[PDB]
Amino acid sequence: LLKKSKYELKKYNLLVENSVGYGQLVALLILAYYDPDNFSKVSAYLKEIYHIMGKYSLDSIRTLDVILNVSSQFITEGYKFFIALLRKSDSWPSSHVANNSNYSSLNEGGNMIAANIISFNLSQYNEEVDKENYERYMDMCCILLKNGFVNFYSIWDNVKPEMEFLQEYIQNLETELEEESTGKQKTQQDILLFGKIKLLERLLIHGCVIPVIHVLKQYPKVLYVSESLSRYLGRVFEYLLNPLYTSMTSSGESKDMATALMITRIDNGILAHKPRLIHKYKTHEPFESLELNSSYVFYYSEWNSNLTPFASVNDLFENSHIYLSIIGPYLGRIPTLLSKISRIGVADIQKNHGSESLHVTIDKWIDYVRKFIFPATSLLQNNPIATSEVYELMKFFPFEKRYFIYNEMMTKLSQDILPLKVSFNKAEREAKSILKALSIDTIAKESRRFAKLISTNPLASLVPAVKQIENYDKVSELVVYTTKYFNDFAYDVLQFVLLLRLTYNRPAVQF
Amino acid sequence: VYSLAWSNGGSHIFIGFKSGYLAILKAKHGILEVCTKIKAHTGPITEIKMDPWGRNFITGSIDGNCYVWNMKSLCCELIINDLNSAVTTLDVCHLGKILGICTEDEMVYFYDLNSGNLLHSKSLANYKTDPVLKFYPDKSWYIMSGKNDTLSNHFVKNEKNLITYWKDMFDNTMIEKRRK
Amino acid sequence: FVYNSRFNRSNPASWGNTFFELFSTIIDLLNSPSTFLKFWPYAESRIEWFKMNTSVEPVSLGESNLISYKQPLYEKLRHWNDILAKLENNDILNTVKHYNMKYKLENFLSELLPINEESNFNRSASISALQESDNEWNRSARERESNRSSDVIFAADYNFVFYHLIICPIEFAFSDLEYKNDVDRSLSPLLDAILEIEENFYSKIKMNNRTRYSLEEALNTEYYANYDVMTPKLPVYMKHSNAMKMDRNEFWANLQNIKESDDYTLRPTIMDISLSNTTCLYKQLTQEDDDYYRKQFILQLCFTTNLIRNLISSDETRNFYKSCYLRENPLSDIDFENLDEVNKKRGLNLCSYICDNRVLKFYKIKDPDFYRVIRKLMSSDEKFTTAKIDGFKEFQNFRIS
Repeated sequence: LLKKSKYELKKYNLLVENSVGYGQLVALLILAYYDPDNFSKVSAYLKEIYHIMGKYSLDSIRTLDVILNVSSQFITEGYKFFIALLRKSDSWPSSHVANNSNYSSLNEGGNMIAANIISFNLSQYNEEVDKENYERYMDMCCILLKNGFVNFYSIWDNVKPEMEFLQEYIQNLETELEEESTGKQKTQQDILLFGKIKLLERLLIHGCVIPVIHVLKQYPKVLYVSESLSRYLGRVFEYLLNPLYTSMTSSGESKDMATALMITRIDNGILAHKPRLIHKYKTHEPFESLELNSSYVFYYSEWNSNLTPFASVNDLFENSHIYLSIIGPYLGRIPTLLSKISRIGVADIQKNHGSESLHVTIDKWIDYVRKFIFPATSLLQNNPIATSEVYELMKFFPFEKRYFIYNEMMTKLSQDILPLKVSFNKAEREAKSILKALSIDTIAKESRRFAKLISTNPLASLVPAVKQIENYDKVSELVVYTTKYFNDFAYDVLQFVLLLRLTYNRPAVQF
Repeated sequence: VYSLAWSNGGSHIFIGFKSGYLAILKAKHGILEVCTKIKAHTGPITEIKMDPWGRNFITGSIDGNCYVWNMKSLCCELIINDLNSAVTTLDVCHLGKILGICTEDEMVYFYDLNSGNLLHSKSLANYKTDPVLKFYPDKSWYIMSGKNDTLSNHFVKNEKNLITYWKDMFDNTMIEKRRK
Repeated sequence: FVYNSRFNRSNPASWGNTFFELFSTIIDLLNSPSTFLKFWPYAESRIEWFKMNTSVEPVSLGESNLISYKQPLYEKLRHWNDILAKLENNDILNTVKHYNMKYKLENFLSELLPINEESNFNRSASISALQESDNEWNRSARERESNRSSDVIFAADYNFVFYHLIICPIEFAFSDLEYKNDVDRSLSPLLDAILEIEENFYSKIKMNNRTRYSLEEALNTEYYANYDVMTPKLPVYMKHSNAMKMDRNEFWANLQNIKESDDYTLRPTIMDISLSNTTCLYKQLTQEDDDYYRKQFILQLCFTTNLIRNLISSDETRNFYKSCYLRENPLSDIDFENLDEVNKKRGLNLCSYICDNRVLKFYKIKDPDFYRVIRKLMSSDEKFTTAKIDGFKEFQNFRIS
C-alpha cells in the first residue's frame, strides 16, 4: 500500500480503464478525417485532444498508439493531415529530428518512445485480423521514416526475425542452389511476408534509398530471399535514367509524347465522334495500371522528391557504381533497363564520332559493358530482342576485345558468382534434351524451339551442340536447317566456338 | 513489304519488311521521312496491330514469336511464349484486353495484354482454312472464319461488352445475398 | 548555473540533489495555471538534464538513470503526486487551463521514468470510477416523478446499463443469474432503438448517390458505372471556388476566438454525452444527422464486452485479477472466488450476441471504414492485456546502438 497510493502514477493504460475517455478520443479522430477544412484547423483539434486526456487521466503512450492505429485506415486519402497533425503536437522531436537521408546519421534519432510502439506492433502477425491490416500499417511507418520521426536502426534492430536467425536461413538456401548447380516451411513464409524483408521493400517503394543501400552493402545475399527487391530497385534507377534517354534520342522521343493517344468511339446517329470516359482510383500497388474502364495510380505522389535525375554521360558513370553494383547479375531480371542503357551507348558513339575523341569514347564503353552488362545477359530465359539490343553496342568494338569477353565469361562462370552458375547449368541441361530427340520428321517445330535457346545465351547452349556434331553423323543436316532463325549475336558466337574446337588440344592425326 | 499500319493519331506509319526490320516514318503534311529503324524479328514481320488505348503495339513473325512494344520508349515490354508455329493472323479487342493469336498448327489462342496468361484455346485441325479472327469495333463479339471449308461464323451473346457482363453477374449474385 | 558549474563542485553527485530541489521551489512559488503554461517550455527542452542522475556525462538517448525509490525521486514523486490529486478533486471548479496543466505535468513524469518501471504502467489494474460526463450545474433537483413520455424511459434505460455494466465489468462477470437478466431486459430494447435509427442514416446516403449513378448512364450514354458508396469529398462546385472557401474559413476563425478568450474558459467537451439532463440525452441520440453520439455508445459497449469474453474463457487473465483484489483488501466483502459455471455459459451468450452478431455484421455492409476500426481496436487490446500479466517485460529488450 505504500507504493500503490503514494508512488504509483494515476494513469489509465488500457481501453477498459476508461471506456468513456477513450471513446471520445476515437470519435474525434473519425471526425477529423471527414472535414473539408483540415489544414486551417489543425491546432483546433490538438487543443481538444489535450482537454480530453487531461480531464480523463489517459496515458501518453497508449494515446499515441491509438492515434497511429486509427490513422492507418485513412492513409490513402488523408496523409497530409496526419503529417501536419504530428508536427504540431508535443511528441515531435524538436531537437532530435535527425534524418535518414545521410550516411553517418542512421543512429542519431528521435522519439524512442514511439520507436518502442512501432517495432512492437510490426512484430505481431499471428492472428487473422492483423494479416490484412499489415500493408496499411507498414506503409504508414515509411512516411514517418522519410520525415524524421523515428530512427532507422531503432526499427531494424528490434523487429522480428533476428539477424542471427536470418543469416542461417540464407545459408540454408544457398546450399539448395549449389545442389542444383551441379517448422521451417511455415517460418520461411513468415519471413518474406512479414518482418524485416517486407519492411525493406516498402521503404524502397516509397523513397528511401540510403537505408537500403547501407543494408545490402553489409549483407549482400539478402537477395535470394525475394525477387521483389530487384524489381523495386529497378523502378528507382529507371526514373533517374529516363530524362537522359529521351534527350539522347532527341527528335524521335520528343514527338513520342504526341504519338500515344487513342481512338474515339464513333456511333451512327449523325456519325459523330465522342471520347472515352475513365475514372481514377488511388491504390497501394506501385505499378500503374488500366483495367476495362478504371485506371489505378499510386497514392503517395511525392515519392520522388528526394531523388534527382542525372545529367548526360558523366553522371551515369558515377551513379552506376552504387546502384548497379548492388544488383550485379540481377539487371537481367529487368530486361527493359538493359535495353535502355545499350541505346545510350550507341547514340553516344555516333554523335561523338568526330575524328579526335573516338578512341577514348570506345574505351570508356568497353569497361562498362563487361563489368555489369554482359554478366546480366546470361541470366535471361527467352529474350532474343533484349540480346540484339546489347549486341548493337558490341558491333562498334574490335573483334579482339570482343573475344576477350567471351572467353572470360566461361572462366569466371565457375570460379565466380553463383546465380550465373545455376543459369548456365539450366541451358546445358535443356540443350542436351533437344539434341537427343532430333529427327528429320520433328524439325518442323523443334527448329523454332531450339533457336530461341541459342539466341538467348549461345555460350551455354552452342558448346553441347558442336560437341554432338563431331561425335555422331546425320546431325549436320539438322543444325544447319535450324540456322535460319538465329540472330546476329548467335552468328558471332558460333564463329568463336568453331575457332575453339579447331585449336583445341587433341590428336589431330590418328595413331 | 509484308504489312503496314497507321498509328492511332494518324501521323506515323509502321512498315514491316522481309528481313525483319521495322521502319517508323512520319507523315506530317506532305513530307515522308524515316524516323527510326529497329531490327525486331529474325523473319518476315507478318502482322502489326495497335492498342485501342494507345499504350502499346503488337508484332508477329514467322518464327513462333510475338512481342508487345510500348509506344513511349519504343522498347519490348512483354513476350508471349508461343513456341508452336508461325503466327498468321493477330488482333485485339476494343477494350484492349483479349489478344487472339492463330498459328499454322491450325489452333487459336486467347491471352491477356496486361499479363501474358492464357485464357482459352480451341483446336481446329480437320479444316483446310487460313482462319481469320476479327473482333467487332463497337461491341465485344468476334467473327471467326472457317466452319466447314472456307466459311464465316460469328460468336454472340446477349450482353455487348465484358463490362455489362460483369455488371449482370454481380446483380444476380446480390439477390442471393439479399435472400439469406 | 547549477548545471554549468558541476565540475567545480567538491562532489559530482552533489548537483543532482540541488537541481531537483530548486526545481520544486519554482513550481510551488508559481501562482497560477496561466503562469505555469508560460514557464513549462523551459522544463520540456531541458529534459535530458533530469535523467543524468549524479553523472557529469549525458545519457545517450532513451536511457535514464532514474529509479522510483532512490534519493532524487523518493520525496519528489510523493510531492508531485499531491498536486496531481489536488487538481483532480475539484471536478466542478476546473477551467480548461486546469486540464491543460494536468496533462503537461503527468506527461513529464512518464518520460522521466522508463517504460518498465513498476510505478509507471498502472501495474495493479484499477478501472476508474470517476469517468463522469455530467454537469451538476446543468442539473436541477433530479426529478423522478413525471414518468410520462419516451424521453424519460429511454434516458432512464441508458442510465441503467451505464452505471453497472460499463463502469464495472468485473462485477458483471462474477455475479448471480438474477443480476445478468436485469441487464438483458434493459439492453435488448436499447440496442434495437438505436440500430433502427442508424439504418435510416445509412439509407439516405445509399439512395442519394445511386440515383445519380443511374443518371450518368442515361445522359452521356457512352459509359456504364458502378462506383462505391463513399464520401464525395466536395461535390463539384465546392471543390474549386474561392468565394465559398474564404467566407467559410472566417467562420471557423471567429469560433476559435471565442474558445481562445479568457472569458469562456469554462466549458464542456465537443464530443460530450449528457447524463443529468433527460431531454438532451434523447435529443443527441435520435437525430439522424450527426451520428457521432451513436458511435460512442457502440465503442463503449465493445470495449467492456471484449473483457467479459477474455476473463471467463482464459484462466491466466482470471488469475491476474485474483491478486489485484486480494492485495488491496484480503478480507473482501466483494467476492468473485469461484467458477459461476451457469453464469459462464449464459454470460458468454451476452458477448457473442452483442459484438459479434448484431454490431459487426451490421457495419460489414453499411460502413466498411468503421468496421475495420472496431475490429482492430478489439485485437490490439489483447496484445496489451497479455503483456501486462508478464510485467511488460517485452519492452525491456529494446536495444540502443
